[PDB]
Amino acid sequence: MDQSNRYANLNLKESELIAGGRHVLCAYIMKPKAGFGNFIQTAAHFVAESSTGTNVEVSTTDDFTRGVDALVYEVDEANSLMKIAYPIELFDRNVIDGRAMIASFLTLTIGNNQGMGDVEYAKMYDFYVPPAYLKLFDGPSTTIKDLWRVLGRPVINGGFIVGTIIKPKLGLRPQPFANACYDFWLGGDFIKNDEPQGNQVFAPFKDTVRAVADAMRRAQDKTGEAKLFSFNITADDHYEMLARGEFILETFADNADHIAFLVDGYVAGPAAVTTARRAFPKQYLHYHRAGHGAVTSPQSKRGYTAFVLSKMARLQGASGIHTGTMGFGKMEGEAADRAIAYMITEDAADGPYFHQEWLGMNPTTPIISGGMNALRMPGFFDNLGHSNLIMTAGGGAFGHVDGGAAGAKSLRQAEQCWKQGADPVEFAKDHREFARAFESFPQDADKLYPNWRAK
Amino acid sequence: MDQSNRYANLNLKESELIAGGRHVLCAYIMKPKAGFGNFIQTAAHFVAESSTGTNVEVSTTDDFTRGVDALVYEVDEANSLMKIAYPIELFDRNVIDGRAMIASFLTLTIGNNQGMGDVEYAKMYDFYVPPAYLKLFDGPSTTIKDLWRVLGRPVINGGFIVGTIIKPKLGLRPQPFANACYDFWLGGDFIKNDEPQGNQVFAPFKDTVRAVADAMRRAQDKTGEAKLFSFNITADDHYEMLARGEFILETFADNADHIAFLVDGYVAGPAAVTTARRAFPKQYLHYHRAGHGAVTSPQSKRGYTAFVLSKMARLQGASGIHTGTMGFGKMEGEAADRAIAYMITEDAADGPYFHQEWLGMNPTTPIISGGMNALRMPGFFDNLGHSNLIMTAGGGAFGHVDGGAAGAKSLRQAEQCWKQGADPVEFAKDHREFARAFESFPQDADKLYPNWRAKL
Amino acid sequence: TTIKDLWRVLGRPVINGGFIVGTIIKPKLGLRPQPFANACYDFWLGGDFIKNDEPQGNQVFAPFKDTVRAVADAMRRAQDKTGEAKLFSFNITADDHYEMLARGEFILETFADNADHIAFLVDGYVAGPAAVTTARRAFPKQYLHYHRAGHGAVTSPQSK
Ligand SMILES: O=C(O)[C@@](O)(COP(=O)(O)O)[C@H](O)[C@H](O)COP(=O)(O)O
Ligand SMILES: O=C(O)[C@@](O)(COP(=O)(O)O)[C@H](O)[C@H](O)COP(=O)(O)O
Ligand SMILES: [Mg+2]
Ligand SMILES: [Mg+2]
Ligand SMILES: [Mg+2]
Repeated sequence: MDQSNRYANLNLKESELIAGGRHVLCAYIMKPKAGFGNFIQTAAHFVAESSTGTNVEVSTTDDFTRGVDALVYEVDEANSLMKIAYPIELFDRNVIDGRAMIASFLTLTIGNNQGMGDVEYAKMYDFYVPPAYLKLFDGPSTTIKDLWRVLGRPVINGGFIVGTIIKPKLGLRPQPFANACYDFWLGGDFIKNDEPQGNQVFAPFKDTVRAVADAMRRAQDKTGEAKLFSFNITADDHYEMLARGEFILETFADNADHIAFLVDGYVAGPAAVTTARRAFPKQYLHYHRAGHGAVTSPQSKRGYTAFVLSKMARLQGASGIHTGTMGFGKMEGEAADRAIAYMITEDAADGPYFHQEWLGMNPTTPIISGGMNALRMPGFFDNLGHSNLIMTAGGGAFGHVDGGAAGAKSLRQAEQCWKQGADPVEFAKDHREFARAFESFPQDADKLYPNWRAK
Repeated sequence: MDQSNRYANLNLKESELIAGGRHVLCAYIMKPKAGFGNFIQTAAHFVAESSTGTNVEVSTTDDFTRGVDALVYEVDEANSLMKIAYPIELFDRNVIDGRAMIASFLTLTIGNNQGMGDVEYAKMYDFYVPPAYLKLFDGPSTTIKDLWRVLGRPVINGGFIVGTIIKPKLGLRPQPFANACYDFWLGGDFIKNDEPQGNQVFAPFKDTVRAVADAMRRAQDKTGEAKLFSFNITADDHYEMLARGEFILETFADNADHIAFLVDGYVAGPAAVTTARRAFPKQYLHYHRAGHGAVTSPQSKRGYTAFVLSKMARLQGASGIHTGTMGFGKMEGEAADRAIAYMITEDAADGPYFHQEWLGMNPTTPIISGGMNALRMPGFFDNLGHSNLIMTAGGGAFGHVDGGAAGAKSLRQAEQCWKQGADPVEFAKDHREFARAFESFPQDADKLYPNWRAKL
Repeated sequence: TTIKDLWRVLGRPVINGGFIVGTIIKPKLGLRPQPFANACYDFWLGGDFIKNDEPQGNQVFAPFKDTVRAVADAMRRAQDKTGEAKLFSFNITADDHYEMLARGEFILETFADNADHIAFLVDGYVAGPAAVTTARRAFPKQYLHYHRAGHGAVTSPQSK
């Protein structure tokens, strides 16, 4: 069925839809499946299944319904491009506080339309949210600013936070776990649970949390510097999340503001993210995106990009989200991913298709992680342009030949090298921990610094 | 780095791993990315990133850690197949009640491994959960049996529940919405919110719920039959979900057990599903899977299949989940998808790779939806083999030339046609609403029943 | 929450968004729900912001829920008439923590899509820090309006 006359209006001007401030805009790369309708016919059906319609005519439709129809307003078949305008009235709102929910945005813009038989594939690359809709989202309540304050750093451009992940990913018992925490903290700032760590039978939650709390006190007493930990509180059950968060804060007591809460936001879902954001607004919300690659990978032509994921996370209220290593680590990523960081940190930024004003909504920290080490950092910072961020290196830290403490210091010195604009190999001559990272990861050293051994 | 010596043990026997009952097994179709390690090397790194390891050696690893390593135990590079055994000790448990969480299963089995640079793609096609881990999941608390009971049907094989979705998807104001509900209920059993319907500014939640409650009373008074409604209570905020559910049940009062709760489980996530399952265990939990196609589509070689999604939903405690039309409707699906239905309904069933014993865990209803109408139903039932299910037809009902009530009856008569083993075109001669579905959807009629006009 | 969040609702710049024109509903007490709401509508035709006078709440002649409903209607009518956003600051002060919650929760549900136009007023000096914190922690996304009635007993330069 051809629904183009109803759901397509290519005469609409994007600048006017934006100026109007009554529409969410979404940009897709879509391709019709062979043996069905043409591009505009397919786009029209796509819009219907994403707003007010279905695959056939229904007598129950009235003019009020047609008034809130989503509309395809711009197409470019040669480039498989499709842009759709969603009246903001379509999106669900909370009965309890009249605020927006990302779940509704997802259901409409990237829901049932991902199962359409007449569509080969469709993926969202960008979206625009107008002020009237934007202001209804929670946004971040805690930012990197609050971590800088605890660390005793300037609250403006407080600089690089040296982080790690406790490795093994799973298998460490409570005290061996806490011992590794202490070791790293002698040289580093920040430690996060690896994403699956919680209440395993061999590492009970409360025992581990208590041991880590003791390690933090010991590390802070030894170094005279503040230390941070990000605990995984992810669960299916809302009340389990509350129980974990509540126990952690009571346990850390006077160090409670040194605690971040990690949530596996992609697999547990927006509901889990919001549980943490609304229950613990004064604790840094650390969004871990495990599983995201199933749709965000450039190998996938479905779902949405990492850029879209990141932008949504800022609205949901993540204090920080993993943005990837931008091609410099072990995970899939491109150097161009730097644009993701800018979109979540700045008050105004450009996406692949839409400019976004954030209207003073708090920033979300780009958390850099995935096969990073001291050697790979100078190149990463050069591409990004700043080090006002958290970087976690698990293997990069505990894989250091001289141990976790030395690993931490190598990360510290690596960023110091980049800020000083010094040559890494020349810099290494006066910085042992950094130099020993070459010996720790010789395969990496050979690639990045061909004749590092001679010098 | 080659981690095959640690994370691969192809000498392990699947029958023994299953017999042991200490391992979750997962089957993937994976392809290494060119310019990295071979198949077994790549599978080894995959296993490391999905259990206990990372991409390099760390001094903190001990022999206890190696003991809980996941292991690739079976490979077939020619068919891109990879099977991994996960010690159940790896999976997270609730502090509050010691029960399992699907979030941990996902984090490990299909989490970070979906972003690996040395892997071109990897997708889970099946998984096995042993008794020790299986018994820790909530499972469904309400089933179709509880809907049959309200309808006055037999609680065993109570039969086909005629359903629809209120269309337009969005745009109907509270009373026009309720009017459509009333009309359909004159001929049908079951109505669900279209998945995005909730508290839109033009259709406030409480006003719509009140109007629908009135429509249910009026329809039940008119027909003398019980009517069902499935309300969307999906939200980001746990407390919004509770507020919606609590208001609905108070409003419907003596009809409160006629209410199902719909949750957009894929986009809102397992956390939202569990909110409804644990807060409202005595209300039918209707899992709507909007967005799933982004990974479950056969066009995708990442994530997991719809089979995997459906099996997870039963563990999570869905009373019913959309399983698709199995190729007979408007959404992507194949006739072979019938196996999904069997996996969520039976106490024992076979997946593409693993046999599963459910140990008396309640079944999850196959909810059939997506471009269905009276004409397409006989063929669908032929492929599945039974009609003990809920089928919702939005366009199929309200797109009927004679309206929603006639639409409902055409669906009713279509299943009766299949049950009697009658010829649809011959059956139509004596059943007007069914016959009028041919005129309502002529393109479908021409394809499905050549020369129907001549015979009608 | 800060004035930035009010500026955002008014469509003003979120930095140095400028002057917010406000008033207090007078008589301090004595207006019944609809006469109260009528005064709100009238002011909102030219102004941005209205606060409860500090003692206004659930007086027997002006029941809380009836007044909140009437004011909510006035806000919609005023916003439709002027095409500009309007703000209200409601007194939710009480001895009982749970009364404060009940008032705040009812206001936000009633105002619905205008819920972010709502500020909560707390008579912080007489009800105390405990009352201020109840509102701050229970409703962090709503502008917290600290009314200092009674402060003059110590803050006055006449007092040493
Ligand atoms: O489990 C892991 O692999 C990590 O702890 C990194 O460990 P290593 O530092 O030892 O490699 C992080 O979770 C990934 O970076 C997640 O990827 P992303 O940030 O792209 O979401
Ligand atoms: O919005 C829709 O399209 C539907 O209400 C069907 O309406 P129609 O009857 O008018 O087609 C269902 O949500 C889809 O079937 C979901 O797909 P699935 O069941 O595959 O998850
Ligand atoms: Mg990790
Ligand atoms: Mg639907
Ligand atoms: Mg006053």
